[PDB]
Amino acid sequence: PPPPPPPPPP
Amino acid sequence: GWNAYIDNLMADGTCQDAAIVGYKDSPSVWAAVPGKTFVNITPAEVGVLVGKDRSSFYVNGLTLGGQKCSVIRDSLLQDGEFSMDLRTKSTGGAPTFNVTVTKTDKTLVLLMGKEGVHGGLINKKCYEMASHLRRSQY
Amino acid sequence: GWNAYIDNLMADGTCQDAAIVGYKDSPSVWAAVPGKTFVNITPAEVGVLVGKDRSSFYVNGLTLGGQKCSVIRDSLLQDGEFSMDLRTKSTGGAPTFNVTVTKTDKTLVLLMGKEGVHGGLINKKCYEMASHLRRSQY
Repeated sequence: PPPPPPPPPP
Repeated sequence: GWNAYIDNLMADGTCQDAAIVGYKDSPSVWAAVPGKTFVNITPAEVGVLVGKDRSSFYVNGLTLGGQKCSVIRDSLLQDGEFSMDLRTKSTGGAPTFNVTVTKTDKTLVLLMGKEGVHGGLINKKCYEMASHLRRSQY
Repeated sequence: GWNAYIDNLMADGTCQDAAIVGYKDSPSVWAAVPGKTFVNITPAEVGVLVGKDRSSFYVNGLTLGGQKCSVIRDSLLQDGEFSMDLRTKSTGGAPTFNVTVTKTDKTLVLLMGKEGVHGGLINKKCYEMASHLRRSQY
């Protein structure tokens, strides 16, 4: 159960 | 990034497609299995999913990535059970699969199981991922 | 929106500064922490970081927004690695902080840890942010 990823670019 | 979630969902080999879609602002596919169906979901299809018409798609199902689906149980906007269960419309062809769409604060987690895979198993997998997402502010 | 990457990077409290710098064509800060150091990085400094000539690093370090740093390891331009570990230089018994700079296709990601945070932790956060970007063709 990984941590939430960055949002998509721009 | 989001690629790890798709790999995670598909890891047990029981599913054939998966996707995480942002529905707030401008619906976009954040990560989906390549060369499949969910990768082609459109903003219009997403609009239907989070829409106000919760019974119209009961006689006439809906489409995800072009694929026509039959809503067998709708609880997407319901407090707690934020999920929806569907089947792949075998209007033609032959194989029908179970799909589950779960909703979080910013995303829609979609899962499609392989032929024969018990629906509830797809629901469990899809529902637990979203539960992890919402507790993580997503 | 690039400021969301800044928020995301700053969330756990391990970092005191962060920035996403565009180095291609005309270099500029796409997003940084207001009131801090990285926000003041100059195009000259960005040019130093991406030039093929690494002579000065081993001469007496380099500056980031005026802040002088010592180069612990430079693999920034090296494929498959694309990272550079630094350390701020201080006067007096003022603390020194770990700084990591990773590069992508169009971006430079900068992170300054707080006093006491290990460089290895700073390197992972940065590298993970850089891998996500390069996957999105950034």
